[PDB]
Amino acid sequence: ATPRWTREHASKIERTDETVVPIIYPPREDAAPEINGWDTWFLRERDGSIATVGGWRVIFSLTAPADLLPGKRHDVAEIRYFYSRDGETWFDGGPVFEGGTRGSRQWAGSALLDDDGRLYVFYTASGRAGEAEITYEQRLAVGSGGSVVADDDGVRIEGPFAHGVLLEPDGERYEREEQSRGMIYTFRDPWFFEDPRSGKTYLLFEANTPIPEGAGACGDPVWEEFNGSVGIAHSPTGDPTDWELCDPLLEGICVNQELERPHVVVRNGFYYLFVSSHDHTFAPGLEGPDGLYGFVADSLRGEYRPLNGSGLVLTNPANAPYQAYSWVAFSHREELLVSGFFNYYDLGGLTLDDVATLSPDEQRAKFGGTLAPTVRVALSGDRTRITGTLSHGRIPLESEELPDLP
Repeated sequence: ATPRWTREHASKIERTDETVVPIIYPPREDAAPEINGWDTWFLRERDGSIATVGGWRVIFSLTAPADLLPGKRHDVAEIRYFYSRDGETWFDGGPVFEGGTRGSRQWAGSALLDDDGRLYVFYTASGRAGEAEITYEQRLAVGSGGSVVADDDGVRIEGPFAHGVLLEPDGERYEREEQSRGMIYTFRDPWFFEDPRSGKTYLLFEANTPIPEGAGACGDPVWEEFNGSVGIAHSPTGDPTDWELCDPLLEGICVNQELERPHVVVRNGFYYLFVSSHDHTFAPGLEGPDGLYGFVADSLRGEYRPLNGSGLVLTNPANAPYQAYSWVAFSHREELLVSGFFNYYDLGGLTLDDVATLSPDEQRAKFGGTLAPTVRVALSGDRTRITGTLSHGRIPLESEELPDLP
């Protein structure tokens, strides 16, 4: 009886003054002008707080050379880390892994600085190392055994790193590549999460749930091709490398194909599940924008219901609809901060597939590759409201006070 983001929900999706973010303009300086970054995550303690090592925060980004065309950056994505003392001025720390990485390339994940001091960097292994032609096989892997050292000049993430695959789709609860109809399947974005109530250890991820041929599970056969779901795995011992698959938390069958980068924020006893999603991954008959969608329940594996009635928590304005993507939510004392990245801007009227026609520089000029202005929202139940923004890529601690709001 897995909870469902239903079509009756998605039909109500609509931009409102409470869900549209302000226009993002390019920032004054870049931490590294020679690199593009997207899909970023924080180094967190086991409980979920932003980890601090000798006064420094650490974040991780997917990166590709700025020389490269945007459309293809996902084929050569490498994980880099950045560190900061305040939360605004980030220093480039270079690649986190010196090879031995699983997959042809790496996609987004999460990072855990355990109590023992061991560093675990969960990521997605896209493809297999040293393939002939690029494949789209996705597996949940981890780079265990890292050591983070911090003097007063910066932060070093050193080896030796040990990499292995943690999870692959079983084919019964989570669809395999062979089973994928319609668009390419998904099995990626591992996010570590310790439940602050039970204490149990979980790992969330984005998956698809298999629907048999002719199953009749939907009112139209084509709709069954859109089978995105948020899967979860459990660790009985708590070891961040020993996992067993569970039944999925939420399914968007006949609504959306990709529920990208899922994560949970627990706030005063309520579990808010957030997922980013594209507009082109919606099933036919539904119109939803690129945005952060959210659901709330009273337990981690409970009956999720969509925020704001439709599910839309946060979205870009109509006249700049691709400016940000891949949002992550995190608590700061009585606000919820949401950090995305600066994606596609200054399109005028063009669609994303239209941009592929343009000359190399006209494409590179329309891609940010930096952090978006951190958005401040206020949760009030199953209803949200955008309350403001902060500086570009501001990740503050709960120890820090944020500017006042109108």
